[PDB]
Amino acid sequence: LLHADTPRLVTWDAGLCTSFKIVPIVPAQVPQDVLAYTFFTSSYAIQSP
Amino acid sequence: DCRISFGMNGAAPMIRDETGMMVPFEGNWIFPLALWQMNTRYFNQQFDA
Repeated sequence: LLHADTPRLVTWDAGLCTSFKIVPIVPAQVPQDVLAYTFFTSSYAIQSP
Repeated sequence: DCRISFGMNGAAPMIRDETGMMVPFEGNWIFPLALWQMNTRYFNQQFDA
């Protein structure tokens, strides 16, 4: 009663706001036979969201 | 946009005109250098032969 725990109101996010994300489960057949190795952008190592 | 599609099972490989029709690797083409700088690391292997 004499002194109250003041709460933390003003809080900040410098990172991006979201709440979901996209996780892979099973990887792709990055080497295979019917398709050449150079179709895939992972062969040239370009990242992608 | 320029979308390389490989010719499956001996077919001709394929890039797409901006008009919509897919076009094979011949003739007289008009790039911008920004379009080359998009994917030059892919385009060297796709075009240089």
